[PDB]
Amino acid sequence: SGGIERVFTDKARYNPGDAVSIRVQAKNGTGSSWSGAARLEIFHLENSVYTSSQSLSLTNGQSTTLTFTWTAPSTDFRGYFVRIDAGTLGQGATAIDVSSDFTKYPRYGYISEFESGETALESKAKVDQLAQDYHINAWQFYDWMWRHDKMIKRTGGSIDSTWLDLFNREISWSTLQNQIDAVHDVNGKAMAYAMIYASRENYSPLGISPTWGIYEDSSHTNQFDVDFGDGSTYLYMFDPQNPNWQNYIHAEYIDSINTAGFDGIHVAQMGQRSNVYDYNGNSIDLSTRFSPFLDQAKSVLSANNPARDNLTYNIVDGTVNGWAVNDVSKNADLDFLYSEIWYLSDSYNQLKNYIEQLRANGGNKAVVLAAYMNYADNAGTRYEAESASMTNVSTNTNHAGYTGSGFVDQFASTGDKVSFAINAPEAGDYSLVFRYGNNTGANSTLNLYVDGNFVQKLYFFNQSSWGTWKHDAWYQVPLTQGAHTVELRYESGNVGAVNLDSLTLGTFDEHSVRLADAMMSASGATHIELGDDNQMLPHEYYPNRSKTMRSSLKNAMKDHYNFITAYENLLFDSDVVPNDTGSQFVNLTGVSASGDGSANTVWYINKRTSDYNIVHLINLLGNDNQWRNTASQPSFQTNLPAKIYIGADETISDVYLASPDLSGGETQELAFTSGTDAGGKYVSFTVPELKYWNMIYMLEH
Ligand SMILES: OC[C@H]1O[C@H](OC[C@H]2O[C@H](OC[C@H]3O[C@H](OC[C@H]4O[C@H](OC[C@H]5O[C@H](OC[C@H]6O[C@H](OC[C@H]7O[C@@H](O)[C@H](O)[C@@H](O)[C@@H]7O)[C@H](O)[C@@H](O)[C@@H]6O)[C@H](O)[C@@H](O)[C@@H]5O)[C@H](O)[C@@H](O)[C@@H]4O)[C@H](O)[C@@H](O)[C@@H]3O)[C@H](O)[C@@H](O)[C@@H]2O)[C@H](O)[C@@H](O)[C@@H]1O
Ligand SMILES: OC[C@H]1O[C@H](OC[C@H]2O[C@H](OC[C@H]3O[C@H](OC[C@H]4O[C@H](O)[C@H](O)[C@@H](O)[C@@H]4O)[C@H](O)[C@@H](O)[C@@H]3O)[C@H](O)[C@@H](O)[C@@H]2O)[C@H](O)[C@@H](O)[C@@H]1O
Ligand SMILES: [Ca+2]
Ligand code: NA
Repeated sequence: SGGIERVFTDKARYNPGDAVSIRVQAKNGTGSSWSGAARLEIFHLENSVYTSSQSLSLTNGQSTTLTFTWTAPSTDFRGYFVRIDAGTLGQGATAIDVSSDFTKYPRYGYISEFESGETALESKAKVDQLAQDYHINAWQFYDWMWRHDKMIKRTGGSIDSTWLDLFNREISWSTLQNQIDAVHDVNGKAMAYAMIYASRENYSPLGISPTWGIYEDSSHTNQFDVDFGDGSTYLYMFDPQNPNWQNYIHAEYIDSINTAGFDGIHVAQMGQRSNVYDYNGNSIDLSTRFSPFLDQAKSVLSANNPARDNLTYNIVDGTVNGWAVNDVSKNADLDFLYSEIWYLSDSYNQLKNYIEQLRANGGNKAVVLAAYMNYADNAGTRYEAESASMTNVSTNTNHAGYTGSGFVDQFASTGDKVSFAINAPEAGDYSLVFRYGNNTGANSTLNLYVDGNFVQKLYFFNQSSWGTWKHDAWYQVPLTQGAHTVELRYESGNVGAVNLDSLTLGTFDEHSVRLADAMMSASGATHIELGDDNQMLPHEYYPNRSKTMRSSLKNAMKDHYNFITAYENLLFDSDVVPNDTGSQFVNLTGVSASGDGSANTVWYINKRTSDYNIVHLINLLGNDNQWRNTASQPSFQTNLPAKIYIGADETISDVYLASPDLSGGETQELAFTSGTDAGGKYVSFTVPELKYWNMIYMLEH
């Protein structure tokens, strides 16, 4: 299908009645002149709702961009699938969301970089790329602010043109305003990251009072804090129910909306803290104190500007009945729910049950998860340090836990070097990740050279023994396709020493990422995972680029995001509920099945709306039951016979199967038969292909 290179729209979301411009980028590479038609067809679920055609002739090697126009139908909150057929030139797909309000079907991305060198054109391109490729309709702006308690830096009444954030990055006001403008141009919303309860160090000259603080004891001796490890930089924590702190920080939220032009506030927190006291020594349960803060915040935001009053709150460490889970999801006036998952919902099934709880508690508000894929894994192509070209250092095996046949030791003085000969299979960004040991008692440093040029000085953190390997020393660089040299040098001005195990081209595992996203969306949530210039999120610190997506995963993500936009009505509507009572059952011939996301099975998940019986098949054949870690390619299946049991209450008019894995998400209608036996009333068919994820939607009269 390689002639049709891109299919996309001008915006990420449309109001009913809007003109939608569908673009088709085509290039003739058949080796000789081509003449024919490009045929557009738009579907809402199983139903075709628009078709149109344009003739197309291209000389060998010739490219062009067609435009089809369409008016968004008048029914609000509907997703559409888009097919482009150009015959022998190939085909393509995209999707369209018609929604007056993104908080119904949020597709959340992020921006975390605000360099002054970034032009308005480049800011537009990075927003356009996410909007066009994935229909991202909201961006979380991460670490834009000057201080947590003084977000826009001013000299007198004048906004400073740049400022340094808490890690000393330079934030450009003009770059930030350009990005916000670009987001608004695609009908996106810009959400400002802000803490619920943080000031920075030395807060009293800003008129903030310790008497508004939360404390670790009843004598106001130690205020809860966050220690960034340099002996100066901290956050201090405050009581979200305190009316003075609310006054203070809600005014900063408002300033951010009105001055910077944000469309809402993404309210963050640090997560569970125990045995909390106010300044006067009253014992308080912090977990029930967010909801009153958030209700009040929503009130002043909505009063200030009903169009820029969006609000969510991070439920940190999400799990069924987790800390603050019930109080927030049930009582807080939020537009959608957001939760960062750590280690309390490690299996696919646990995480499914948590999403389900959030959906039920919130009255089927939208749910977005932050769930950093491959977080603990040194995923990617590995080059063993002991197999590299090393100067004035030699190999060893005398501390356990190394990969390969050993590691490089005593990397500790001027003239020492290790040079890796790597290959980039495609042009693009590469995360260069070093697994190392350092027990010198302080940070150690080395200079990084790529193809003979100095790129950065890198820091290698002190660990607690020499048998303690880490892989948090990394740097991302652009590489051309083919051979390169990556070199670490101990030069003048470097300090300490390291053991070096390996270099890895830090890469998100395509397989795990597809399974996790399928699981989440089939359960009823989306996933904040894409941001900046086509980065995927590796870590809670969003500017982290310790892993990169390769092209094969970028395509799978385009398909996935096309799929969750096109079928948003079947995945995320307030209609959509679990179909969990009745002993409902799926039988697959030749493969192990399971209803609870067991290892090495095809998982079925049962959902429904008033019109459809929906069955998701998620293919864990050949893989474990953990969602975050790396995975192998699933055992793909062909012509899989299936039979789905249904309440005798139900009669099924049609069987439809759509998958982001198959023909871009396009629905196929399947022939099926009904019957009855010992197991109850059933329907039966052949699934032609299961790779990662199939959604079966079956129409009921
Ligand atoms: O995402 C929140 C939180 O999630 C996980 O921890 C949850 C657990 O917390 C408690 O147990 C862990 C540990 O927590 C404390 O110390 C943590 C950490 O503190 C210092 O480093 C802080 C971070 O510094 C970098 O991040 C910079 C950003 O800091 C702030 O943002 C934090 C996050 O807010 C989230 O809401 C959001 O989703 C996320 O994107 C943000 O990154 C700030 O607002 C931003 O402006 C900054 O950019 C660094 O990159 C992070 O890794 C650090 O967390 C110290 O230097 C570091 O050494 C500490 O580990 C307690 O002090 C400690 O006692 C406790 O053991 C709680 O007990 C558990 O129940 C709960 O599950 C992550 O593991 C954690 O890292 C993260 O902050
Ligand atoms: O005590 C103050 C000094 O401590 C820090 O430097 C510590 C060492 O760093 C490098 O060596 C790294 C090396 O460390 C261990 O090796 C221990 C011994 O092993 C052999 O006996 C060897 O012959 C000796 O050199 C060494 O003492 C780990 O087991 C090994 O895997 C590591 O690679 C330097 O090369 C050493 O000279 C240091 O002792 C601190 O950074 C220094 O500034 C301080 O002087
Ligand atoms: Ca090794
Ligand atoms: Na897994």
